[PDB]
Amino acid sequence: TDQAFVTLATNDIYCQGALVLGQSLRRHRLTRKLVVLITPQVSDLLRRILSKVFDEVIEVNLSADYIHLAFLKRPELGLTLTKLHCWTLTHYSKCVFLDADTLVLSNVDELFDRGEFSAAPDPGWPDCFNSGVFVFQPSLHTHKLLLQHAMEHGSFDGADQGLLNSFFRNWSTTDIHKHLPFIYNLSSNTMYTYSPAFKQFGSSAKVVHFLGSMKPWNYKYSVSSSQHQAAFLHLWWTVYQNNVLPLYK
Amino acid sequence: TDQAFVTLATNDIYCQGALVLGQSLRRHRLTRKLVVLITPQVSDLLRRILSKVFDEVIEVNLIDSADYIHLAFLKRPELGLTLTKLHCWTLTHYSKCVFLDADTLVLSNVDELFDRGEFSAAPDPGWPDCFNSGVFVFQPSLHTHKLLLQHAMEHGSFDGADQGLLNSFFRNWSTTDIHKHLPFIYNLSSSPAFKQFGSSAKVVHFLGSMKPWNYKYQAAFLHLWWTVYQNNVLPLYKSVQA
Amino acid sequence: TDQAFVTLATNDIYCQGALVLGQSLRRHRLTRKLVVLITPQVSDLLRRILSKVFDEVIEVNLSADYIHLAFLKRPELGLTLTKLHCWTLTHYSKCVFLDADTLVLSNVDELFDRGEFSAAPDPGWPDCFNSGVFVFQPSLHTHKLLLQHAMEHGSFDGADQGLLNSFFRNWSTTDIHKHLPFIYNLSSNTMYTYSPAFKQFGSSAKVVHFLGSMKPWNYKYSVSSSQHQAAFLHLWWTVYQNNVLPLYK
Amino acid sequence: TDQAFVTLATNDIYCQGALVLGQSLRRHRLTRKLVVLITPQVSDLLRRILSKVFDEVIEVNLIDSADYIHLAFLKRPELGLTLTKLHCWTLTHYSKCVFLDADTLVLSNVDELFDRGEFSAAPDPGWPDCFNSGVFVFQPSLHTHKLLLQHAMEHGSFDGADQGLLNSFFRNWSTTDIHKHLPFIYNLSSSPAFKQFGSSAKVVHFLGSMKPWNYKYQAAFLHLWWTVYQNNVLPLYKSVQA
Ligand SMILES: [Mg+2]
Ligand SMILES: [Mg+2]
Ligand SMILES: [Mg+2]
Ligand SMILES: [Mg+2]
Repeated sequence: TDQAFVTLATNDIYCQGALVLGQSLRRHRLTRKLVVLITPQVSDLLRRILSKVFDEVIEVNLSADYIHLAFLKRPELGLTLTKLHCWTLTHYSKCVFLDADTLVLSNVDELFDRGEFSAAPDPGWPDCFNSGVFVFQPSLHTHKLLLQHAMEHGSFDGADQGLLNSFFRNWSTTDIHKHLPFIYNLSSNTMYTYSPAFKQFGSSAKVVHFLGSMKPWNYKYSVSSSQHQAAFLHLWWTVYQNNVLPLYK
Repeated sequence: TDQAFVTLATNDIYCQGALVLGQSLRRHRLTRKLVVLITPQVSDLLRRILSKVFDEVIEVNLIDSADYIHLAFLKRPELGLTLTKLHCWTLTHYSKCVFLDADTLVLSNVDELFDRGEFSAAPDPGWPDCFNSGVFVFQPSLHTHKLLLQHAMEHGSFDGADQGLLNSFFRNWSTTDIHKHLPFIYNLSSSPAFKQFGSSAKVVHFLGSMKPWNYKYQAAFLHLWWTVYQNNVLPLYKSVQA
Repeated sequence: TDQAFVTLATNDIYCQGALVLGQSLRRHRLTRKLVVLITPQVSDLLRRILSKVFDEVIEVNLSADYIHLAFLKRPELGLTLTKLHCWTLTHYSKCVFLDADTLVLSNVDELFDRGEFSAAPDPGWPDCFNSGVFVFQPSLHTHKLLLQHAMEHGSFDGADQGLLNSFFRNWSTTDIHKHLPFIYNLSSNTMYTYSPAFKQFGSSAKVVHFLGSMKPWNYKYSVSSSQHQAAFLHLWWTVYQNNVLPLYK
Repeated sequence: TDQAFVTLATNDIYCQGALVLGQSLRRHRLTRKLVVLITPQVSDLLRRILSKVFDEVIEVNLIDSADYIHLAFLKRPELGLTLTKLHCWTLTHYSKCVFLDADTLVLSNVDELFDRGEFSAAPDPGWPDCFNSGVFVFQPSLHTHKLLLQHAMEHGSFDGADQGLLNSFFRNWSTTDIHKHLPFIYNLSSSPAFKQFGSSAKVVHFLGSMKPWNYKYQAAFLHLWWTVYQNNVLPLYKSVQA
């Protein structure tokens, strides 16, 4: 197929997220390619392990002048621009990007029925999308425009979510079909309290997104944590213990 | 015109909210009628005060209503105030209305909301595939009202309030028509996003059980609320009380 | 019948509570007598109105030496001792006391199947009962013992709940049949937040108890109030507007 | 004897709670075995540390269990940790156990809890016709365990956690046998009542998502927790890490 799931691991620790994400996709009847972007900081060891899960392991480094300039002008956007490398994967016609701190709970192949740029609303400011999960179409032209926009204006939150919301500015007003249902990117903040909405709709979750400074891998050898958050932490570790830990050996 | 802003005051205390809301509407190029729905326990004094702001002060008595309304209240007593709010759909001398809860504040003219069709509302920041029911555009109709009450009798509300019930009834809001998604600035329930877009706020919604009238005179929006209360609401109390 | 519901109104304002309580009982198929205790501070006007609702309107004043001594020794317990006058109503064999800030949502005649001393648990410290609703048996001997206990030791909360829990000290350990289900005395604090328990069980409420400094009658010509609390406030005012307000005229 | 205290550590962080709990039990005339249930993600290092406190360190792997357990987890994935806690009923080499959550602290010997029969628990301060599931007396049995899991598959939990499920299963707790109501001092979830009876507290339960190990070293009970942590838990980390 000419379609893929894409994620990003910027260091050996974050590879744990990518590996769990990757295996969660394989558990639920994988029909697409799996791609992981990495930085030069990812060790040869983790590369061999990643290769047991991902069809492609692609190191992002420095490349054309238009890329160099953005990177050198705005060092703070180094990881953002690394993520945007996903738009250069032009051997795929359509991709779903998933951040390495997400977990797939069910087959989500229906996401490929969506067109660029499709994303779920972000809690807190719901007229912005969360950039942890989105459907895009690789294009060198789009990549150039994104980087020119990054170079020219930067990001209003210093991260990829601000840059992407700024570029795909009409997301909240144009076409409802590019609004992914919230269950395709369910923030782990939403389940800190057992709210009526979460009780009513939470069970239909297809992808969970672990936010906060405390990632799932930080719980294994001081920020508050919920029982219902803990539940999803346990699902993450179930995939890790059963589908990832064996790979390391 | 045949269009109106509509709010609800459920007792004399919450009238403080309705009055501030109403005055904030009158402040910014008033072109529509203003309506406040009230419960029977809203006192005569505050009816007189409300009358200085609102074009219609309409008492909703669920016991003295049509049988289907009376019955809905007896079967779902806990939804009495939700049913009182839903009474807005009985106002069929208006063709289209904008409902604003008494804990909202209008920062500028929002007459363009009447361009929207039923059912239009803004996303809720907690679970954004639900809309927040503090602000919406609707079209009065006895038929819709009856369908709403039938839904309430059969299913109640998953949050025990009007927002659960309205989301359950209008359950295709998050998937159907982007033009029925109000921008968040029309129901701004108050991050990097806030500093970026917060300034363009047109209607703020004070969420939580701690309402502006519970304090004794973020903090920016609260100051705007009290400014209107002191200047445009408190005098009404005094002049009617003389 | 030789059984009655009993409440207490210590001033004209609290009579509003007693009148709503009284009418709520009459709405739901009244089979027992209704009694209201009052103080000398209740006006002739409110007495005539109370008489339209209650079978007995009984003024509590100063009486035997054992009563006088308690009252004069501990002026802070004046209202507590006024409430305890309910135990002198020996022309009834069994009574249900209901505080004037409660509201009956359904016929509760089954409470008379209970024996003294039956009460519902108090939230916060559930090994104490809430004294807003209880089943007791009038007795001059019991009244003497209560007042002697009041005179000797007072109340650990300065109110009737501390005195009564102290006297009926074994409530939490002796016999489950004297534990009234929580729905016979549902605190309005419990519904400040939409807790899972309240969602699950709240609908079966038979008697609601309005606590906090802000009584229902304080809302009509600055403390936080909940939507679900508001719901019960509205039920109180429904009884008031329909069944009490006409009486005043 | 054939009796045990039982707790549950679901990850290395929450192990801090289990260790403090365990040490507080060892402090006050220890007469029973101590057991900690753990999830597979509890690290080897912390298993070694737990082994210095608990007589049994038992890993619960829902995927590698009997089919009815595996299936319950797949049908109710959100109840994974609840099912892990409910695994305490599989410990049939004990005839009776006392379960204590890892966010409790024992202030003195509570061996008299083993006089209680299944199912014994203290009232919950929020809705007191429900018991709080942080402390209870039970009797291990594969039969009860299967009934519990069948209940979980069919009904889930109304609060998404073990307390909803246990109250639904043992739903006659509030009406049946006063001797199965533990006094509140055996699960003191921390008023005039508190000052009066609070001093006799035997087991305190730190409710809320903010646990003792989330702070950086009322306030009285928290001091008691940290005292045990500093003196009796922290050294275990160091000695095993050498
Ligand atoms: Mg992320
Ligand atoms: Mg509101
Ligand atoms: Mg009271
Ligand atoms: Mg707990």
